[PDB]
Amino acid sequence: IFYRLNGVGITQQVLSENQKLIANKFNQALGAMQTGFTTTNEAFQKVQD
Amino acid sequence: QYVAGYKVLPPLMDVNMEAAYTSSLLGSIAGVGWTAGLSSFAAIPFAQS
Repeated sequence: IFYRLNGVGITQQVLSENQKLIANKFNQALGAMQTGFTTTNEAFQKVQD
Repeated sequence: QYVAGYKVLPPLMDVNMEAAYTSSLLGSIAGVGWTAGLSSFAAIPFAQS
């Protein structure tokens, strides 16, 4: 993840100093869609269709 | 299209708005195509682009 974030145009300094907040953001992003499996998700609607 | 027993639905956008969209695209083509990554915007005048 660190190498990909370096590759998509983010400097290595902020990656080197801010691992905890980006880790929390990634964890929150992954956990958000766990309870989001409902009608509001378009891919879930396509699977049901 | 009325007497024969059907109808043609209006489009999802008005003409007026389609247009904006093309105005925004014309404003953004000079700027996005300078460096990879959609995060930043670099709307240089068209000649230097």
